[PDB]
Amino acid sequence: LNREDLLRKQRTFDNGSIPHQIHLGELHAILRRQEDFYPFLKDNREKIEKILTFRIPYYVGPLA
DNA sequence: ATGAGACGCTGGCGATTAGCTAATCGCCAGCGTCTCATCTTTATGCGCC
Repeated sequence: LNREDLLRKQRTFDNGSIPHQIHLGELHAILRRQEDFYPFLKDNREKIEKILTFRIPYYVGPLA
């Protein structure tokens, strides 16, 4: 209780510190471990990586 | 050369039967962050028609 880790759930409030890099790492690992079977995700793994990596610049604004 | 005209317990109960806002108060209110830039504006400090 004093160490604040008593029965903590998984989807909690402290996840705001989690960067996107580790999710991208786990994504690349899953893709590389599954690209040896299916051809389409082996072909479009960099597309999915682009989906996760894509961030609209602040100077662009609305994509109207 | 005769055969119509003249019409009731209700009111005062109960007792069904049916139906409706209003006055008082309490509760309780989606919120969390960051980045990035962007401009202002203020406090003080310096100049004479």
